[PDB]
Amino acid sequence: EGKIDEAADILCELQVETYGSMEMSEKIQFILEQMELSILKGDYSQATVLSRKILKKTFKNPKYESLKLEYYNLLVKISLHKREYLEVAQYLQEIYQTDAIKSDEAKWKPVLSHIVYFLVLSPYGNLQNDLIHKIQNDNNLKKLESQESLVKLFTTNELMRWPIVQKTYEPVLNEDDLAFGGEANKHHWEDLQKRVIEHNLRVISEYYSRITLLRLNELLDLTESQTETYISDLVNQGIIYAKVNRPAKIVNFEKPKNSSQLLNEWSHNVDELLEHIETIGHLITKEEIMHGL
Amino acid sequence: GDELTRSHFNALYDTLLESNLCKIIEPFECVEISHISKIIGLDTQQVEGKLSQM
Amino acid sequence: RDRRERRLIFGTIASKMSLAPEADLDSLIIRNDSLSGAVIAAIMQEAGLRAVRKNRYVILQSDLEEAYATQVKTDNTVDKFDFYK
Amino acid sequence: GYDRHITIFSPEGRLYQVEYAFKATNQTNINSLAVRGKDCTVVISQKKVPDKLLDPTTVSYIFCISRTIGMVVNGPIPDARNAALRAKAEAAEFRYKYGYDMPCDVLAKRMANLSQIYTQRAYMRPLGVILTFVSVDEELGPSIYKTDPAGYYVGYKATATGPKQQEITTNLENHFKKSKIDHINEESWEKVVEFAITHMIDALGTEFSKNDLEVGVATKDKFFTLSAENIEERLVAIAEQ
Repeated sequence: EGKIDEAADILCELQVETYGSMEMSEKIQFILEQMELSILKGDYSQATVLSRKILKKTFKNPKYESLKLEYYNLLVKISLHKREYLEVAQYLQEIYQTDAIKSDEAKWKPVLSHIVYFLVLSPYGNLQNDLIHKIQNDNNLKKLESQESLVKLFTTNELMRWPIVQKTYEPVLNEDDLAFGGEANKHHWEDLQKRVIEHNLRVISEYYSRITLLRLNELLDLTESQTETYISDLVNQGIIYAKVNRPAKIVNFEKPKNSSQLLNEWSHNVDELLEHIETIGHLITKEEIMHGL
Repeated sequence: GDELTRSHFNALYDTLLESNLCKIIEPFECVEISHISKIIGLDTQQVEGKLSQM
Repeated sequence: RDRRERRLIFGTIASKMSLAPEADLDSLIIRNDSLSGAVIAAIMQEAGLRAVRKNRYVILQSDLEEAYATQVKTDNTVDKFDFYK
Repeated sequence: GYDRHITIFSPEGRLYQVEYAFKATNQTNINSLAVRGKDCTVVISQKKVPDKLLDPTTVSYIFCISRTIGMVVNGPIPDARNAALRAKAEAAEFRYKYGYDMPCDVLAKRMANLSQIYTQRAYMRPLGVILTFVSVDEELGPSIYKTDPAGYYVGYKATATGPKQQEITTNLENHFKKSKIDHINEESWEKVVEFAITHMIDALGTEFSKNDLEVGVATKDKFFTLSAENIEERLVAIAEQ
C-alpha cells in the first residue's frame, strides 16, 4: 500500500513486547526489518539503537550465512544521515574476507572498490597503511591496481590528473548505484574533492618547507581565497600547522623552536662519532685476515 | 531597558567575539586587518578597538 | 527540601548521563518529598541499570519512570499500618 | 528480653503481644472476601478440606449471630468459638435492655471495647482473631466493620482477610473507581454472588470448587449460608447471563 511510518511504528510497538528471548531464529531476522523501516523513514536514532543490540548477540551465536550478510548492507545504509566514511570502511573488512573464502572473485571485485572508496574518504588515522596490502591483493588485475593506486595517490598528489582518473575509470567513483545513498551524482564530486585536498596539504608540509603563495595555488588546485580556507580548517581541527603571510604572500612550514636547539637536534650527531671506532675495529681485524691467509 | 542585563550585554558581546578571534589567532599571524573585520563582520575601527582591548 | 532547590541535583547528574528529550524532569521534583542527592543519584544510576537490561545505551522516558519506583524507598519493613506502635 | 516478659508498651513503644497476635491470624492460611451489593451483602470464606475423618459441612469460618448479621473470623479456632458465643450474648441482651436491633457498627465497637478489657486483665488473653461483621442497616444500608486484634474498627467498601489482601484490594479498587460507586450492580441478590466469586478468583489467582469454599448471604431480615449444592448452582449461574 506504500506505508512506511505506519509499518515501522506498529512493528516496533509490538515485536519489542512480543519475543521473550526464547527463539532467536525468527527474532533476529525480524529485528533487522525494524532497522530497514527506520532507514526508509529517515530516523537515524532508531537505526542506531537497533544496530547496537543484536550485533554482539549474532557474533556470540554461531555464524549463519543469510543472517550475517544482512548486517553488511545495513551498516552501509546508515552513512546517508551519518555521512562518515571512516566507520563504514571498517565494517567492510569482514565482507572483504567473506567473498574471498566462501564466495568467488565474482562478488569479491565490487566489494574491493567499495572499501577503497570509503578508505580514501577517511580524514585521518594510521590504519590506511595496513589496508594497502590487505590479504587477497596482488592478483594482477586492472581494477585491483587502480583502487590500490588511489591509496598510494595520497603520497604524491598534484591534483593535475585527479579529474582525469575519475572520468576514465568510475566504477564506484563518479557514478555509483550500489551501497551509496543520494538523490543525484552531485555528492560524488563534492565528497571526493574535499577529502583529497585535506590529504594534499598533509604531505606538502613534509616536502616543501618554504613556498611562495603564488606558486602554491597551482599545486593545490585552489585560488587565492580557497587556499587560506583549507589551511585554517586543518589548523583549527588539530591536523597540521603551517605559516601563512598575507602581505608577504609566502607560505612556510613554521619550524618549532621548542626542540631546545643543541640540546636535542644536535644529539643526532652521536652516530657520526660512534661509527668511527666501529670501522677502525673492523678494519684492523679485516686487514689481518687477508694478510695471514 | 534593563540595567542588570545591560552589564551582561558587553559580557556576551566579548564572549561571542573572543570565540571568533581564537579562530584567527589559532593559525599563523600576520594577516590583513581589513580581512579580520570581514571575518568578524563589523567595521575596521570597531574591530581594532575591541581586539586591542583584550 | 524544595521543589526548585532539588532540581540542582537533578540537573547536575543528568548532565553526566545520556537521557532522551522526552524525559520529564518536573515529574521527579514534584513527586519526591524530603530526599537528598544520594537518593536522587540512585534514580539516574538505576536508569542506566534499567537501560543495560534492554541493551539500549540511550535512556528513554520508560527507563526513567521504571527506575523511580524501585529507588523511591529502600525500607522493606514499611508495610502500611500493619503493625501498630 | 528484660522488658519483654509482660504486655506493656515496652521501652521501644511497640507491643510485642500484638506482634504474635497477627501471626496467629495467618496460622490457618484462610483467605476470605467480603463485598456489598446495593441492597445486599455477600461474604465468601475459603473452606479448607481436611482428611476423611472430618466433616467439611461442619467446618465453617462464618458464624451467624442473628438474622441479617454475620461474622467472618480468620484466625485461631479456639478463640473463634469463644468469641462467637460471646458476640451472640451482647446481641440478645441489647435487644432486651435497649429493645433495638444491634447494628454491626456497635457490634464491632462492643468487641473493640471488650478487647481492651482482655488487655486490661493480665490473666486473660486478648483475642488473636480477625472479627469481620457484616449486615444490612435500615438507614446506612450495607456496611462492613472489621475489628482488628488491637481494637481498631473502620468501615470498608470491600475488605479481605489474608496475605493476598494487597492483590484483592488492587483489583477491587479500579472496579469501584470506574463506576464511582462502592456497590455492585444487579440489585438481585442471586447475581451479587456471581460477581463475588468472579472478582475473588482473579484476585486470589486460584479457582476453587464447591467443597473448597463457603458463601454466606445476608439479606434484609433474613440470613442463610449456602450449602454444598447451592454453591455449585452459583458456578452454573455465572455462565448464564
